[PDB]
Parts: sequence; C-alpha cells; structure tokens
Amino acid sequence: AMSALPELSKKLNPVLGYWDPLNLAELNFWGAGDDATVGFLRHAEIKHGRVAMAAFVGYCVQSNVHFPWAPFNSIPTNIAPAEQWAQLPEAAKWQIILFVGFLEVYSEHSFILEKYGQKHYMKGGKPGFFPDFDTMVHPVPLNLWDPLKAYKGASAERKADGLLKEVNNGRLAMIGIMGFCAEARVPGAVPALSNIAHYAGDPMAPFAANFHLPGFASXXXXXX
Amino acid sequence: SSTPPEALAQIVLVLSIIEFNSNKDKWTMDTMFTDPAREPGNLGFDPLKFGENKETRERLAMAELKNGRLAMIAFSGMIHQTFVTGKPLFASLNDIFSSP
Amino acid sequence: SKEELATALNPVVGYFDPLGLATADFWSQGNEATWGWLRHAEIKHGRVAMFAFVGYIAQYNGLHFGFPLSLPESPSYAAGLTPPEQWDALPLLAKAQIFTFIGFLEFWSELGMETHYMKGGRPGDYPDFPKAGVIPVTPVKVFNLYDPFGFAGKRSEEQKAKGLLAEINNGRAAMIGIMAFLAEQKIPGSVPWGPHLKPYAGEVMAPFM
Amino acid sequence: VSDMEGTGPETGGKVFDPMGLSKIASAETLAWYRAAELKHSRVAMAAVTGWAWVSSGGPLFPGYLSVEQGVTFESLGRDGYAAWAAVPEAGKFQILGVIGILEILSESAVKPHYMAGGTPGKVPLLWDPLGFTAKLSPETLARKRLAELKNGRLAMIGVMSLVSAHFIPNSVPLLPGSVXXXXXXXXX
Amino acid sequence: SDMEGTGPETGGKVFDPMGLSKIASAETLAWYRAAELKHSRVAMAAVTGWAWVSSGGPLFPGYLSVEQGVTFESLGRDGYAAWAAVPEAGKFQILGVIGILEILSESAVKPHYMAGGTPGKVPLLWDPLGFTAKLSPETLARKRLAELKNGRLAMIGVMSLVSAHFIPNSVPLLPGS
Ligand code: CLA
Ligand code: CLA
Ligand code: CLA
Ligand SMILES: CC(=O)O[C@H]1CC(C)(C)C(=C=C/C(C)=C/C=C/C(C)=C/C=C/C=C(C)/C=C/C=C(\C)C(=O)C[C@@]23O[C@]2(C)C[C@@H](O)CC3(C)C)[C@](C)(O)C1
Ligand SMILES: CC(=O)O[C@H]1CC(C)(C)C(=C=C/C(C)=C/C=C/C(C)=C/C=C/C=C(C)/C=C/C=C(\C)C(=O)C[C@@]23O[C@]2(C)C[C@@H](O)CC3(C)C)[C@](C)(O)C1
Ligand SMILES: CC(=O)O[C@H]1CC(C)(C)C(=C=C/C(C)=C/C=C/C(C)=C/C=C/C=C(C)/C=C/C=C(\C)C(=O)C[C@@]23O[C@]2(C)C[C@@H](O)CC3(C)C)[C@](C)(O)C1
Ligand code: KC2
Ligand SMILES: CC1=C(C#C/C(C)=C/C=C/C(C)=C/C=C/C=C(C)/C=C/C=C(C)/C=C/[C@@]23O[C@]2(C)C[C@@H](O)CC3(C)C)C(C)(C)C[C@H](O)C1
Repeated sequence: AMSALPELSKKLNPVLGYWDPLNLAELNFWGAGDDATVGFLRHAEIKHGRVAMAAFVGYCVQSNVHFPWAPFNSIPTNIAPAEQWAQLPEAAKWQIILFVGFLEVYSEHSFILEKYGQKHYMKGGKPGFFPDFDTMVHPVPLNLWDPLKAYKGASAERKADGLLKEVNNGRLAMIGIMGFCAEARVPGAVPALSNIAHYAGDPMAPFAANFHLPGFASXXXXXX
Repeated sequence: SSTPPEALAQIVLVLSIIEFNSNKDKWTMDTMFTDPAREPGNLGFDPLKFGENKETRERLAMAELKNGRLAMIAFSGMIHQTFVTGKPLFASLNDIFSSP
Repeated sequence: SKEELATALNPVVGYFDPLGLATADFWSQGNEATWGWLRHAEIKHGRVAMFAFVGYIAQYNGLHFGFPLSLPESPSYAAGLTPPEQWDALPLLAKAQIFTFIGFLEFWSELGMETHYMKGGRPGDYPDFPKAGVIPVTPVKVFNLYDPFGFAGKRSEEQKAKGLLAEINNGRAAMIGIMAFLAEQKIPGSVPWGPHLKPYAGEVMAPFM
Repeated sequence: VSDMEGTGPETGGKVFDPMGLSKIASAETLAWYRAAELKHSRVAMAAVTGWAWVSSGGPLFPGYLSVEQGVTFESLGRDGYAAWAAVPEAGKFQILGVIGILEILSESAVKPHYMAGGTPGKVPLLWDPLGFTAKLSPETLARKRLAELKNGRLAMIGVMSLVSAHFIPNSVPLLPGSVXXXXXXXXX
Repeated sequence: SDMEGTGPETGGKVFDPMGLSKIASAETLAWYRAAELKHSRVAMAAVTGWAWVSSGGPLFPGYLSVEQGVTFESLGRDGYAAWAAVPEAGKFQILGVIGILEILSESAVKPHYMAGGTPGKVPLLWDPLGFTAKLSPETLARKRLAELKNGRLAMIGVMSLVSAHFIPNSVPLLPGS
C-alpha cells in the first residue's frame, strides 16, 4: 500500500521517515498498478540487502583466509578475492549462477509460493516469501530459510522487529559492500579506508579471460 | 526513329485492339450517341469506382477536362520547343536560364 | 490440456507455450485434430528417443551382438566406434530394411487404430496386431508393441494414467539426453557436465552417407 | 474520412490526410486503398528481409538452381538487384506464376470481395499455418495489426531508401550503400 | 497575464519592465511560453553537454565514423572547434532528425498550442518510462516552475559560454578559452 511505507520508515528511523525524493514509488513501471510497484521495490530492496550482507561477510571472510578442502588455496591466494572469483573455473561459476537462478525460479513460481501460504509479491504477498522445499520428487532435508530450524513460533512483533532490523542492516551492508568494491576498483575512493587494494577487473563482469564459452565473451573495448 | 519499328507496330496494334473493342459498333457521329445513356467520354473505365461517390463527380470531371486541355497545350509546346532547339525539354530550359 | 500439464508438472508449468501451437489449426482440420496430432507426436518422439537413448548407451559402452550379420561382408557388429558412425557403417541394405520395417510398423499403427487420434482417439495408443486376415502369415505375430505376452493387462486404470504421465516425462528427459549426446558428439564445448565423447561424424540428421 | 485503423501514437489519434486522397471517391475505393497499402506493406517487409539476406549475410540455399544452365546459388553472389536478373529464365516465370495463382485465388475464393462489404486482407490458408495468431485476445490482435501497419510503412520507406542510395548521389545521408540498378530488369 | 513562472525573486509578480505584454493576446502569450520552454530545454541540454565535454567527462568510447578516421578524442575539449570537427554527414543527420521530430511535434499534438492546448508540452519525445505519469497536480506545477527556473538559468549560462568564447575575459569566472 501507499501508506504502509511511511509508517515502516518511521518504525525503522523515527527522525527521517518517508525520505523518498525519487518519485518512483507511484510509477507503475510495468503497467501493473501502484501496489505491485511497491511490492516490487520492497522485494528488490530486501533481495539486494540479503545478497549484499552475504557478499560483505564473504569478502571479510575470504579477504584474509580460506577453507582447505581440495586445492582451494591457489584460487584464494591470487590478488583480491574478486580476482579469485574471476579466476575460478567456468563450470564452477556456471553452476553457481544456475543454482541461484533455480532458486529464483522457485521463488517466483506461483504454485510453489502458494503452497507456503501467500502469493506473489506483486499480487499482495509479502515481498520476500521464499517458500518451503516441499514439492519435488526425492526428499530434500535442508531448506534455505530455517535449514536446521534456529527459529520457532516467535511473536509477530518479533518478526516485524527482525524484518525492520534486516531492512536497515541490509541497507548499511549494501553501502559497505559498495564502498569496498569501489575501494578495490578505484584507490582513494572511500577516504576512510586505505588498506584494501588490488584490481578486480570489471567487478560487474562474471565471465572474463578464463571462461571461453560459445562466443560473446568479448571483454575487449570495455568501459570504466 | 531510333527505336525498332516493331515496337511501334505492336503499340499501335494494341491501341487499335483496345479502341476497336471499347466501342464495338459505336464509331461515327450518327451511331455512337444513339443510346440516350452514353454520356460523352464514359467508356466504362472506372475500376476503382471513384464515380460511385456523386459529390466529387463534378469536381473530378472538371479536373479531368482542365488537365486534359492543359496537357494538350503543354505537349504542343514541348514538341515545338524540341523542334526549335533540337534538344530535350529540360536541357533547353537549362540553356534558357544559363547565365547571360 | 491444462490437466495433463498440471498432472505432469505443477511448478515450472501451468501451461507454458511460448509458441501457441496448441489451439492452432494444422491443415484446416480443427482444434481437436491439432491437439490429438500434437499429443501423438510428443508421445511418439518420447518413445523413439527413449529406445534410442538405451541403444546409444548400449552401443557406446561397447555391448555389441554376436553372430556374423552380413556374413560375406564385414560391415557388422564390430565396424564402428561412435554409434552415429556405427549406423553409417551399414552399407546399403540394413538401413533400407529397417526403414521398411518401421514403415510397416507405423502404417499398421495408423491403420489398425479403431478411431484416429486426430478424430477422437487416444494418442500414443498402438493398435493390436490383427488375426489371420493379413497376407501369408498364419498366426498373430506375438510381437505387437504394447503388452506382447499379456503381462501389462493386469495394471489398473489409475496405474495406466500414472504410467502414461511417467512415459511422457521420461520421454522429454530422453529427448533432451539424446540431443545433448549428439551436441557433445558434434560440437565440443556444447553440453558440459556430461560424459566426454569424441568429435566425429557429419550431418547425423542425414541417413545415407 | 477513413477513421478505421492505422492512426498510431505518431500523428496522434487522428487520420493522416494532408491531400485527403479520400472523400474524392466511394466507400469501396477506401477498402481498395487499404488492400493496396497492406499488400505493399507485406511486400516491402519481405523485400527488406530479402535485401538483408542478399546484400551482406548471403545465407544461400544449399545446392544448384538451374541444373541446365549450371546456375548455382553461390553464383548469385553480387548485388542486391542484379542477382534478380540471373535466376535462369523459366525460374522467374515459375515464381510469377505462383504469385499470380495466389492473388487470383485471393480475389476469387474469398467469398465477400473487399470492394463489396468485406475486409481488405484475408486468408484461404497461406497466412498462419502454425497458428501463431492463436487464442490471443482481440485487443492483442488489434495491437498486432497496428504493429503490422507501422512496420510495413517503415519497410516501404526502407526499400525506397535502399533502392535510391547509390543512384541519387547522397540522398540518404549515411555512408554505406550498395550499387545496382534502381528498378529490376523488367520482370522476366 | 497570470500563467506560470511567477514566484519568489520577483515578489510574486510578473517580471516585465519594457512593455512586451498588453500587446500580446492569448495566442501570443502561448507562443511566448512555448518559445521560452523550447529555449529552456535546448539551453539545459547545451550547458549539460558543454560542462561535461569541456571540464572533465570520460567522453563517448568508440570511433565516430570509422571510414573517415575522425575519433572521439580528436574532436577536442572546445566546442566550436569540436562542432566543426563533427563530419558534415553527422551534422546533416542531427539536423534532419531534429527537423523530423519538430514537424511531428507541430502536426501531432491534437490541439496546437496557439489553437488551444498547453504551450511547451509535446506528448512525443517526453517521458517514455512514466516518471511523471501520476504525480499529483500540485507537485507537477512545482516541477514545471523548477523547469522554468533551471531553464532561465541555463539560457543565461549558454550565452555566458558563447560570450566568453567570442569575447575574451567576459564572464570573469569563466576562463579565456
Ligand atoms: C502506396 C502505399 C500506401 C497506400 C495505398 C496507403 C493507404 C492509406 N494510408 Mg498510408 N502510408 C504509407 C503508404 C500507403 N498508405 C506510407 C509509406 C506511410 C508512412 C509515411 C503511410 C502513413 C500513413 C498514416 C500515418 C496514415 C495512413 C493512412 C492511410 C489510409 C487513408 C489515406 C487515404 O485515403 O489516402 C491514401 C491514398 C494514397 C496512398 C494514394 C496514392 C498516392 C501516391 C502514393 C502519392 C505518391 C507520394 C510520393 C511518391 C511518396 C514519396 C516517397 C515517400 C517515401 C515520402 C489509406 C488506407 C491513414 C489511416 O490509416 O487512416 C485511418 C493514417 O492515419 N498512412
Ligand atoms: C527568449 C527567451 C524567453 C522568452 C520567450 C520568455 C518568455 C516569457 N518570460 Mg522569461 N526569461 C528568460 C527568457 C525568456 N522568457 C530568461 C533568460 C530569464 C532570466 C533572466 C527570464 C526571466 C523571467 C522572469 C523572472 C519572468 C519571465 C516571464 C516571462 C513571460 C512574460 C514576459 C513577456 O511577455 O515577454 C515574452 C517575450 C520575450 C521575452 C521576447 C524577448 C525580447 C528580447 C528579444 C530579449 C532580448 C534580451 C537580450 C538580447 C539578452 C541579453 C543577454 C542576457 C543573458 C542578459 C513570458 C512567457 C514572467 C512570467 O512568468 O510571467 C507569467 C516573469 O515573471 N521571464
Ligand atoms: C545542445 C545539445 C548538445 C549538442 C549540440 C552536443 C554536441 C556534441 N556532443 Mg554532446 N552532450 C549533451 C548535449 C549536446 N551535445 C548532453 C546533454 C550531454 C550529457 C550526457 C552530452 C555529452 C557528451 C559526451 C560525453 C560527448 C559529447 C560529444 C559531442 C560532440 C559529438 C557529437 C555527439 O556524439 O554528440 C552526442 C550527444 C548526445 C548523446 C546528447 C543528445 C542530447 C539529447 C537531447 C538527448 C537524447 C538522448 C536521450 C536522453 C535518450 C538516452 C536514453 C538514456 C537516458 C537511457 C558534439 C559537439 C562527444 C565529443 O567528442 O565531444 C567533443 C562526446 O564524447 N557529448
Ligand atoms: C530469533 C530470530 O529471529 O533469528 C535470529 C537468529 C539468527 C540465526 C542469528 C539470524 C540470522 C541469520 C543471519 C546469518 C543474519 C546475518 C546478518 C548479517 C550477515 C549481517 C551483515 C551485515 C553487514 C553490515 C551491516 C555492514 C557492515 C559495514 C561496515 C562495517 C562498513 O561498511 C564500515 C566502513 O564503511 C566505513 C564506515 C568506511 C569505509 O572506508 C570502511 C568500511 C567499508 C569498513 C537472525 C535471523 O538475524 C536472527
Ligand atoms: C548438462 C548435462 O549435465 O548433460 C547431461 C548429462 C546426462 C546425464 C547425459 C543427461 C542425460 C540424459 C538423460 C536425462 C536421459 C534420460 C533417459 C531416459 C529417461 C530413458 C528412458 C528409458 C526408458 C525405458 C527404456 C522404458 C522402457 C519401458 C519399460 C521398462 C516398460 O515396459 C514400462 C512398463 O510400464 C509398462 C509399459 C507396463 C507396466 O505394467 C510395467 C512397466 C512399468 C515396467 C542430462 C541430465 O540430460 C544432462
Ligand atoms: C538516414 C538515417 O539516418 O536513417 C536511415 C537508416 C536506415 C536503416 C538505412 C533506413 C532504413 C531502413 C529501414 C528502417 C527498414 C525497416 C524495415 C522493416 C520495418 C522491416 C520489417 C520487417 C518485418 C517482418 C519481416 C515481419 C515478419 C513477421 C512475421 C513473419 C510474423 O508472423 C509476425 C508475428 O507476429 C505474428 C503475426 C504472431 C507472433 O506470435 C509471432 C510473430 C511476432 C513472429 C532508413 C529508412 O534509410 C533511415
Ligand atoms: C515459386 C516457387 C516455386 C514452386 C512452387 C516450384 C514448384 C516446382 C514443382 C512442383 C512441385 C516442380 C516439379 C518444380 C520443378 C522444377 N523447378 Mg520449381 N518451383 C518454384 C521456384 C523455382 C525456381 C525459382 C526455379 C525452379 C526451377 C525448377 C526446375 C528446373 C530444373 C531443370 O531445369 O533442370 C524444375 C524441374 C528452376 C528453373 O526452372 O530453371 C530453368 C529455377 O530456377 N523452380 N518446381
Ligand atoms: C552546447 C553545444 C552547442 C550548442 C548549443 C546550443 C543548441 C545552444 C543553444 C543556445 C540557446 C537556445 C540559447 C538561448 C538563449 C536565450 C536567451 C539568453 C534569452 C534571453 C532573454 C532575456 C534575458 C529576456 C529578458 C526580458 O524579456 C524579459 C524576460 C522581460 C522583458 O520585459 C524584459 C527583457 C527583454 C529584458 C554547440 C555550439 C552546437 C557545440 C558544442 O560542442 C556543444
């Protein structure tokens, strides 16, 4: 709804609620009405926040250490960890991207979302409603959210407080990972940090150099 | 005179066939307008059916008549200009508006 | 049409035609003939790919057959290595004979059916072989294609429907598998995450090379 | 006035009649105009596609073409429009015969003629064999018809540009272009 | 008359020292506002381009007519030496596209701005993405006022740049080249 955003923004920050000067929250930028727009923006923000909390934690984790399983040291000990990701195997990156995309398909599937107990986020459902893994053919034990429970029938107030904390913590994490990527790319960008270094190539470029693929991997004539 | 004469023979033959069949027995002055429904110039050639409007029929008839008279005068001028110049029309026109 | 798609697969398919080939016309025959033809073509393609995928793996692992087929020659079950080149190794007569056999099989498939699938029959329903009213053959030819020995007649109606849905889905899987195998065979780099094959053959969609 | 179809969001909800060219005629002449416009649109769409498939890419049909004169599809490997005057001599006639049969059947076997209360542009079967104009809503069909009209007008302007590009000096202010005869070599 | 544009910095009144109203009808006021808005938008584009090209800016990566050999960097960081560096084909194509767009603008707005309508508004070429599709009518008036103010500042800016190029040491903050 239009009026739920001011009250939630007051809840997460009482000093500056309903900050938005961008004039997009009214735009039906799919021609699907105001409510679908608000759901899409909320889902996109929450998704960006979660991906960036994971990215910031991964950067802080593998920026100094690694995990020895089988030859997982030659990749990690090569420049910054972004260059380590760029130097990873092509099948590895393809498997990662396709597994994430399969999770996207499971999230966006209306039948899978309806079994968990709500609808699509553009159709009145709560933006961010990754459904349970109960639908396939051969049993999968681990879910994505609550894989080993670590949660119970908590209060709805506790759920709302956790959602608000997740939203603003994800915003601060997106700022942090953007600053870290900018400092890795352009030295002297973030003036409060001068320790993270080394190039990332193009950080917004998964496939580079090592991955051959069927054409169209022309990194030549790139931009800045 | 430059083009083959068989081309002219076939063109004149096709025109002869067209106007022999367009009025099967309606040649001469005393036989053409015997029916009091043949208005002059109406050979029935209106495939697109412009003449079923009946509001622009008069303006189209006047446009055809005035354009025909203008084309008569124009073609006479073009022919005699080529006769007095020995050159085509627009080359002669460029030589009129040359410089001095 | 929605019921078969939903019972086959609910999450990634509600109806899922980016190309609107269902509810088309197909030779000005109607929607029902279109639907029956499309379903029969799907079932036939899935069955052919299922048999051919089993044949491809049983030829790639090295399992040939005994006895000297075409005994005067040696274009037999020791000739080729890749299964496309194995099928290309049949000189002239083996391919023509199996083509005539399949031609008869599909001719009777479309002949003996009591009601055609484009006219209101069940797609994928192979009709039974007839009595001794066809040519010089004395008995019923035992082979058929569905239930040669009366074993499959014990299944119930719900079991038959579940088997039909499993047949359709396994058909699609085998179709994808054979095209993946041939793409790996012809184009290296194409189809990663599969078994590694060698680059050979040319125009595998062309019989008489 | 026409007031039927083809006024998109470029002139804006209104008919484009500077000279008019309508209201000087009857109701059937407007339907003839629409039939001519749609045929021109489809022909120029196919002509743009053929010019693209001949001028640069050249994905020639595999095999020979004439069998008697030895004309090969690879031998037609120069010019957009001089390639037309190399397709044997009976090869042109067997294309013009197909086109003539299609149009005599389009004008005869369509029971209401378009100049008598019918619709300009219909189908015996040759349009949509695969059912690509299937169960889609009539608003979607109207949108696709408008897209066809605008794409065809753009295609007519496109073929008009690619014909008279290397023959009228600059004209089109672009740098590339192909050199051939403007019009084709008088049918057969 | 009343119109838009009037706000602060003038006391809420129409700024018009030397006549130039009371000889203008509704059509003339409509033409005045349409010319003002077109000048404002052209001048905003002009300052945004001049500042980005001359000061800094990464410039467009590419070649700009591979056949002739002119490169994007070789136009320069001036404009009157870079507009002249643009080839005649590019000049012709720019002018023809703008002329086609404005003929469509004149013939496509269903009430013309001097025959009714709203001056300075063309449904063509404006917002394709719906950024101003359903703003409130009071917010749209404020943004129209902001467009007018930023536009007038932009026209002053463009003529400052042109005056500094033609007449050196005019516009004193702006350098001599
Ligand atoms: C020969 C092709 C052709 C034909 C038959 C039509 C026919 C029609 N158009 Mg149309 N159109 C065409 C080409 C054509 N168009 C092209 C190329 C464009 C893009 C510029 C348009 C853009 C267009 C718009 C935007 C609209 C129409 C509309 C109409 C309809 C009403 C107009 C009318 O009654 O007069 C049509 C009568 C004729 C065309 C007589 C022929 C006169 C000849 C062509 C003059 C020659 C001009 C000259 C050589 C062209 C120079 C080159 C050019 C590239 C500039 C009518 C069915 C209107 C409509 O649909 O109303 C509902 C409408 O709003 N057309
Ligand atoms: C040529 C561009 C142009 C045009 C057509 C308009 C038009 C208009 N302005 Mg406007 N304005 C402009 C530029 C322009 N403005 C600029 C650049 C500024 C910033 C200084 C302003 C600041 C301004 C204010 C503060 C107000 C207006 C108002 C108005 C409206 C009524 C005034 C009137 O009748 O004069 C219209 C006719 C003309 C302007 C013709 C131009 C006359 C000569 C040719 C101008 C010569 C100037 C000179 C050469 C410039 C030298 C350089 C310069 C940078 C100093 C009208 C719609 C008033 C309004 O909104 O009323 C509702 C109002 O209060 N304008
Ligand atoms: C009055 C307008 C105007 C004019 C005449 C010019 C003229 C020129 N510019 Mg320029 N420019 C402009 C505005 C203008 N610019 C603006 C507003 C910007 C900011 C983005 C730039 C940024 C810019 C760069 C970065 C470069 C030029 C360059 C050039 C020169 C080469 C031609 C060229 O490629 O232009 C290209 C001009 C444009 C792309 C601006 C078009 C202005 C229209 C109104 C906008 C249309 C785009 C529209 C928003 C659609 C985009 C969608 C997008 C929002 C997703 C030429 C002297 C090049 C050069 O070598 O200069 C010496 C060069 O590298 N310009
Ligand atoms: C009971 C219940 O409900 O469940 C509980 C149980 C349980 C399992 C624990 C939960 C969980 C799951 C998890 C794993 C939640 C994880 C949350 C996670 C992982 C949150 C990361 C954030 C990263 C941030 C905020 C950014 C740091 C950013 C920083 C520090 C900066 O940018 C600072 C900096 O920029 C300056 C200022 C200047 C720059 O020059 C220098 C740098 C760049 C350094 C729940 C759901 O949470 C709660
Ligand atoms: C990208 C990448 O990773 O590359 C590749 C890797 C890899 C592994 C190569 C791939 C593959 C290949 C695939 C998926 C191949 C699939 C092949 C498939 C699915 C092949 C079906 C055979 C079925 C038969 C023979 C059934 C016979 C029929 C039988 C046994 C019956 O009579 C059925 C019966 O019902 C009756 C009629 C009556 C009942 O009363 C009794 C029973 C029930 C017995 C992938 C996954 O595609 C991707
Ligand atoms: C001077 C300057 O700067 O600019 C220059 C640049 C440049 C480029 C040189 C110029 C040019 C040439 C131009 C612009 C040429 C344009 C040509 C054009 C516009 C050509 C359309 C073809 C459409 C086809 C073939 C459609 C087939 C459509 C088919 C086969 C369908 O059945 C449609 C289908 O929908 C159904 C019915 C059902 C759907 O389920 C499926 C699909 C969607 C498939 C100009 C004019 O000179 C201007
Ligand atoms: C418009 C579409 C079209 C249709 C629907 C169509 C139908 C048939 C049918 C009916 C089923 C037959 C049986 C048939 C047969 C032949 N065609 Mg086709 N044909 C079409 C197009 C062309 C073109 C463009 C050419 C061509 C030719 C030949 C030759 C010449 C071989 C020879 O001379 O040895 C032979 C035998 C070439 C040609 O005649 O060159 C002198 C040539 O260039 N055809 N053609
Ligand atoms: C940027 C760029 C280029 C460009 C450009 C372009 C297109 C530039 C365009 C510039 C343009 C279009 C500039 C208009 C100015 C109009 C003004 C200032 C009007 C003032 C009018 C005024 C100040 C009127 C004031 C008053 O009337 C008021 C309001 C009331 C009256 O009672 C009293 C008076 C009369 C005093 C190049 C050169 C092509 C190449 C380069 O590379 C890139």
